[PDB]
Amino acid sequence: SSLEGGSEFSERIGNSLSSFLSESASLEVIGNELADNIANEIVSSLQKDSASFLQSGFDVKTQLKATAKKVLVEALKAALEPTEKIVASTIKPPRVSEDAYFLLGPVVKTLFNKVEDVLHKPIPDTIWEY
Amino acid sequence: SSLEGGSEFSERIGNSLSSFLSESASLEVIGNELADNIANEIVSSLQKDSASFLQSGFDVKTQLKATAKKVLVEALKAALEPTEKIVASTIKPPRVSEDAYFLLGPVVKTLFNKVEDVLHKPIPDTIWEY
Ligand code: NA
Ligand code: NA
Repeated sequence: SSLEGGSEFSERIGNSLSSFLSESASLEVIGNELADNIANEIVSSLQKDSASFLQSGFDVKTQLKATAKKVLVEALKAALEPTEKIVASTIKPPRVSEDAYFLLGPVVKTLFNKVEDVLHKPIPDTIWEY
Repeated sequence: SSLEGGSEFSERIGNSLSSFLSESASLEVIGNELADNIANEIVSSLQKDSASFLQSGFDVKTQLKATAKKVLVEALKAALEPTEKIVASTIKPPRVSEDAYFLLGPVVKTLFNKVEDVLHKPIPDTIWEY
């Protein structure tokens, strides 16, 4: 189970991310071409490792790509609320002065509300209610 | 191209993360069951989406999981340095009060160094500079 062009796959990841600084590249564009890299590499490497998969259905291979990419997306969205729960658990009083949370909480709620909108997974603002 | 038990896949993710606070669970453990979640869900969802792949049989499907998991790990390692370079670029003065970076910088270098150690990818702390 070795990857097809693993050394070259690692470079493509760096470039996708490096293009945020080297070019003005939307966070959302990079997310998409990272999933393309990962999904593509999974199909490349499976063709290499399975004679039987190579034998099959270029239809199957485009579907594997589409599925793997969809999974990555849905995985990241699934991680957002538990993450907020973790963050909110760390900054909620007594861990922070409740007067201090009056200021801090809305800052983080706002920060994560940006992520909620970029990832199109809106989450209740009640997590931060206290 | 729908996922197999999408609502239930979202839950396995949360539990993997929620176990960071409860159980005081190892970071290496949580990251691993995350790649197993994703790798497993890719195989599950392709059984659902493609008729022939459901027909392909066990030899191929376990290889897919192995490959998918491997691709995820290598993707993370290739992304860590370019990611640090992005984070550092974003929070380095003037972007932040340089007195504020004095407090903030060492927190995130340590934060990222936790990840460096788990994945056996050390990166110079020089990236956080002045
Ligand atoms: Na929200
Ligand atoms: Na380091």
